Amino acid sequence: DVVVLQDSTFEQEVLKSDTPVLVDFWAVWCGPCKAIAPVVDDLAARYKGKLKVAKMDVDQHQGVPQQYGIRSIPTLLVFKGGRVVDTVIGADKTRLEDSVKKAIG
Repeated sequence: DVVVLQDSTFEQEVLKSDTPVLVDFWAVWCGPCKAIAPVVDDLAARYKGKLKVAKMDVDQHQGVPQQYGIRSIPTLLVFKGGRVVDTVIGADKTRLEDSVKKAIG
């Protein structure tokens, strides 16, 4: 259910998506990322028709995280029509749910 992104595939997968997209910026060393990851998976399953869920290992792919000003992780971006709907900084479960809802609404 969760798409693995690369710098080369980000435009196509995320920016040109027809549905809203949740992008989880994460790394293998990031403990709070593991706290938010099951919520991300759960949203992927819960909104399977209506939401694309994707993740980006900021150590594997540094170009795009840098263009979006991703300073710390976890950071999660909700996209729609190529634009950023919200930026969720940290494992903020509530804010993540709410921002997804706004996008889909």
